[PDB]
Amino acid sequence: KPASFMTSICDERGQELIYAGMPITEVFKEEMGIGGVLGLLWFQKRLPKYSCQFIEMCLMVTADHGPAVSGAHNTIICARAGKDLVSSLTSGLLTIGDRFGGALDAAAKMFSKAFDSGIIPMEFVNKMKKEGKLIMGIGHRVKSINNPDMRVQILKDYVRQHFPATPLLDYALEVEKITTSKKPNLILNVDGLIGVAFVDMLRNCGSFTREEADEYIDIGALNGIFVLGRSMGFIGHYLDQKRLKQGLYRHPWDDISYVLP
Amino acid sequence: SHMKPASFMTSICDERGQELIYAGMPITEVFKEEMGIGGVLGLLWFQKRLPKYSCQFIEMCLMVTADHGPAVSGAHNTIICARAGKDLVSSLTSGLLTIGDRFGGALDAAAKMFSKAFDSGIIPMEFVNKMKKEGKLIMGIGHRVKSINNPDMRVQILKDYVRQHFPATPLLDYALEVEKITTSKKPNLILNVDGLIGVAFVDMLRNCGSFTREEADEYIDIGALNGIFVLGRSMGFIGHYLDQKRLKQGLYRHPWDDISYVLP
Amino acid sequence: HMKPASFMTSICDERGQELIYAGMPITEVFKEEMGIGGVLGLLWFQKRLPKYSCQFIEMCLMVTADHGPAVSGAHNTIICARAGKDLVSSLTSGLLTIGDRFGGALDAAAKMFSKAFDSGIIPMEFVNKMKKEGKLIMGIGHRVKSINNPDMRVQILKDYVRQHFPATPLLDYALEVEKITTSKKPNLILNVDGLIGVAFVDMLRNCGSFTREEADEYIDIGALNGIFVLGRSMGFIGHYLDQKRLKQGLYRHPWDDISYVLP
Amino acid sequence: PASFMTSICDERGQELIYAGMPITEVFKEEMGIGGVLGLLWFQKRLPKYSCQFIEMCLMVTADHGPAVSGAHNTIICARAGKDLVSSLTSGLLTIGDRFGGALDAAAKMFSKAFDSGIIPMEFVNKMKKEGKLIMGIGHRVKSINNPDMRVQILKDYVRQHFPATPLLDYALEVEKITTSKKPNLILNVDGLIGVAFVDMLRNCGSFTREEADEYIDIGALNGIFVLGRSMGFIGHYLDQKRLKQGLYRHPWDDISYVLPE
Ligand SMILES: CC(C)(COP(=O)(O)OP(=O)(O)OC[C@H]1O[C@@H](n2cnc3c(N)ncnc32)[C@H](O)[C@@H]1OP(=O)(O)O)[C@@H](O)C(=O)NCCC(=O)NCCSC(=O)C[C@@](O)(CC(=O)O)C(=O)O
Ligand SMILES: CC(C)(COP(=O)(O)OP(=O)(O)OC[C@H]1O[C@@H](n2cnc3c(N)ncnc32)[C@H](O)[C@@H]1OP(=O)(O)O)[C@@H](O)C(=O)NCCC(=O)NCCSC(=O)C[C@@](O)(CC(=O)O)C(=O)O
Ligand SMILES: CC(C)(COP(=O)(O)OP(=O)(O)OC[C@H]1O[C@@H](n2cnc3c(N)ncnc32)[C@H](O)[C@@H]1OP(=O)(O)O)[C@@H](O)C(=O)NCCC(=O)NCCSC(=O)C[C@@](O)(CC(=O)O)C(=O)O
Repeated sequence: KPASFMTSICDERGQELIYAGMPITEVFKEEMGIGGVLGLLWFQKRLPKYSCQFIEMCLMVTADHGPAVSGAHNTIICARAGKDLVSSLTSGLLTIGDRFGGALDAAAKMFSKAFDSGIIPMEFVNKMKKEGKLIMGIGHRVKSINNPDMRVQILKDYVRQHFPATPLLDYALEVEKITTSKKPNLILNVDGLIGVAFVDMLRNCGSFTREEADEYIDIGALNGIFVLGRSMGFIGHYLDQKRLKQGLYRHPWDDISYVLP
Repeated sequence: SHMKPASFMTSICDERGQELIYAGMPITEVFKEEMGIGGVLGLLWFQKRLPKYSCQFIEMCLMVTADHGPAVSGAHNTIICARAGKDLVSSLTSGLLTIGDRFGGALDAAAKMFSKAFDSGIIPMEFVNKMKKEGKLIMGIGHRVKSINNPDMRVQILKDYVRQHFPATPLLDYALEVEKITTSKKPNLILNVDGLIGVAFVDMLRNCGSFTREEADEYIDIGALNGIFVLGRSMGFIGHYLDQKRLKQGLYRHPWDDISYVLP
Repeated sequence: HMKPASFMTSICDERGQELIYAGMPITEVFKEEMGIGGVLGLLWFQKRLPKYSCQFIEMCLMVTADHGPAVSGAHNTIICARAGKDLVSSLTSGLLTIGDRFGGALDAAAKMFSKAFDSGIIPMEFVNKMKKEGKLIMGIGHRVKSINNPDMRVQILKDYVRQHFPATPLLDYALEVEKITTSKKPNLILNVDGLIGVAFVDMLRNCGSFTREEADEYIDIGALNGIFVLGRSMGFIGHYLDQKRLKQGLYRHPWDDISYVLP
Repeated sequence: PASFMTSICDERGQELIYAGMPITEVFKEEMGIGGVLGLLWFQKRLPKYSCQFIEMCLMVTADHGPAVSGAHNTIICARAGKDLVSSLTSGLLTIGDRFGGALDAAAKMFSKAFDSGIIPMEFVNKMKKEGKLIMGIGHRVKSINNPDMRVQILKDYVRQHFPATPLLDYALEVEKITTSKKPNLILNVDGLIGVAFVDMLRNCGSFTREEADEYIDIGALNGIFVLGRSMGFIGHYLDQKRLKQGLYRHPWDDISYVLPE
């Protein structure tokens, strides 16, 4: 009778629930917060307090960015179609991972690879252009070296105050000085910031070996950060459409080009 | 060492043996007997070998519900998800999850509501007035763009087939009388495709001979009818996904000028 | 001409210099140390809530974060991850199990207990009447926790509410119901759905940011189920990552656990 | 400029149109479900035998029992009291890689070998040398003298009705080599459907090679499996409701908990 399931993160078979070896009462006695629970359940580690707080700040900063982005819009459409909360949320979450919400992960990987390989920022920039590859985590539809992004400033201020070192973030900022020298909209965007700061946390907070940090980036920890954070906003938009008593939506024919054979 | 009772029960398909079985029909007999997709649905959903005209009706329903353009909630969401770079299954399901009481999934409720009124003995006008006195939408009635001035050819095709092939259509007849009343008052309160398929399946299940009344009522109650639209329209949503990938449409973001922001 | 807008929105404005959550700029959200609980108060309830309320919301997300791999949603997420799928697919395969039976009884519990309380029915008459009809008490019952196997999640929440909330009439009523139901069936405890449900009603009704009608509306539109959905999303993502790190392979349910009864 | 563009269906007129054919003409021409799929997925009026082939694939893939990942997940949702769409979707979301992905995988692998100009014996050897299993080959029980009847049925139709089947021919030569090594290593139903579908696209007359390859690459065969198996998943949903099955919780005896200390 060899067990068909295997699990590492939570044991609810005893009288008191356990998260990664910490009884739930100790989680609260130690004031771990949501960020510390995430460290237990996603990484099976008791993270330092500043790392737990940084995780919570990432969830707060990614909670929403308005009703116009793909996933919020799809949730809103479901809500207006009279659907339940979970269906509507899911409809929006399913838009995430590539062009919407995927740049956190892509930036963490692309910057880590350049940094680890020893290529300097100017040569990384020149390489990616000669190769016609966009630098993930760089560029924004509206923000600029003159209209800075406040979410970037907030997270940047915090990690510099608490992290032992932020080498990948510093490298990414050297890239930004070069890219914005040319095009002022090629800033380090909020997705690139979270991505590189999260690598710096995993690599420098002391709870991970390099191999462990590399594995958690590879299996999608950062995808999870964006998904969990933005779920709060999408549920908010679901509730908002119901509070505003919004009826069924159908897209107007004027905004659609039909090109049949 | 002791025998553990099985935790799951299943009735529709057996893959354990020398050949696949659908509701007791071996797959070789399914094809020998020319059961087609409609007959396989009869086996897997209704546990019966249905008459040929019923199998053909099921296929007609899947064909007429296959798509209704990119503007409807589910197609719009599938398109947005494809344009966000997502895979076929994620994009399809993002659209399917819009299907419900307002878009696409009123077949269950329409069958139940019309059956109740019909079986209760109230006449069509009394049904319309009662729903109005309560605060209740007539499910299977109404459309955002189709109307008495813009008729739905899907409904016509289905009606035509049912009248030629079904042995009895009392609920469809009742529903058309209702539609006569609702469209006099408001021109887009037509019998929509959900309502037509809903009442036509009630007529089929009650009168085709393969079901007892108890069985027919149970299939309405557990939600079989909505599956017809879900399975049908899945072909269109997959089409939209493929279309958007071929067209290489980029990431969508809704325009701010179409949104009224009213924060506290 | 002025074409009217087709969408309305009230919770977040990203158009300006600085992101705004429900009228609070993101800089002030962090200066005021609102935390995740305060952001939820802003985005879901459109209010700046007191700190003890924000901390209670965070506690609810922490205590609902996971309850093992055996429950319906974690099971489905694990199986989807073992099928090689991506994080979002695997998470949502499990979230879609949340409803009346597993995880999503908070809406119904809050509505049913609020209705009983507001009507003046005493706990025993509430129990007998649901018993005399065929209606489950939402927020009562558990497959494995019981009077002999208590839920520490419930204990932690009750302790916090008792220390910080200004009033707890619905919780007190629900605990009276639990005494009655567990007298005859040891598994009919007040579960985490019912506890969070009734505690949230007590919070919304008495925190001072809502009229009774406004609080009742949030129950009616289904806000409280979101608390479990968002909370448990953290555990389901954890299960996905766990299965990927464990290199667990494709799952297929054993035939010996399935009774086939075809026509 | 219009924000949406679409090619497959026009519902703006009085009469609905599928890819240039009015719906009344779809029925007058007895296009069937296969012909509708040709219009909506490919914007082509496919030959009759191609349309019938498509319907046979949907029938053959409709279900394969309650134990596979997606059917199981749908069953769990149904036992949790959820609605049809939620329960169906929970199961569909398991599809694409280790479950339900072999039609696509086999189409691609065989097409790549064939287009390499490499002969079957060299393909088998290249794959052994690269450590790769051959997609669409192998079955747990059936054998060169105990055949899979789904393969027999579809193979017979294809060989009787397709004018040319070069990729199937190629795959049958691979199978003769692999069944010499192990009588178990048959072309399975996913391999058959995969290569036959490629043959249909490449040889039915309606597509250029570029178009055929594009439809494979963007997931047309994933679509065939999803649409086909959706019929069975809906069946399982209804079955669980009919059988009045209550909430499931997996037994602790079948679970190995390995938390940190
Ligand atoms: C973001 C954008 C599409 C913008 O493009 P743009 O449209 O302005 O410019 P393009 O027309 O593509 O090109 C202009 C010229 O600059 C060159 N150029 C552009 N980007 C370049 C680059 N990265 N590396 C090198 N060169 C570049 C290009 O090659 C051309 O050069 P050339 O013609 O040769 O002169 C683009 O940067 C991009 O893909 N970034 C990488 C992916 C990424 O990080 N995504 C996340 C962005 S944060 C986000 O998504 C969150 C959100 O925004 C969500 C919301 O609210 O919606 C929020 O706030 O939450
Ligand atoms: C479908 C729609 C939202 C349309 O409404 P409309 O928006 O135009 O009207 P509203 O502005 O909402 O209401 C104006 C006044 O009429 C009243 N009124 C409306 N419907 C009424 C009714 N049924 N019974 C009584 N009264 C009614 C209402 O109470 C209000 O009265 P009041 O406030 O008191 O002054 C609405 O009928 C509805 O929910 N139907 C029931 C659900 C149903 O059967 N859905 C399936 C149809 S689609 C489908 O399945 C697929 C599709 O065909 C879709 C596509 O192609 O688009 C495809 O193939 O994709
Ligand atoms: C939860 C369960 C299905 C368990 O039932 P059981 O299966 O053990 O009992 P059954 O065999 O169904 O019934 C035996 C006899 O008791 C009667 N009886 C049962 N419940 C009764 C009741 N509420 N009111 C009156 N009577 C009742 C029934 O009428 C029958 O009477 P009779 O046949 O006439 O002799 C059931 O209570 C139930 O639906 N509750 C309401 C929904 C609810 O609140 N769900 C949330 C709880 S989980 C959650 O949200 C998260 C979770 O904690 C999950 C985890 O950890 O697992 C986590 O964190 O993951």
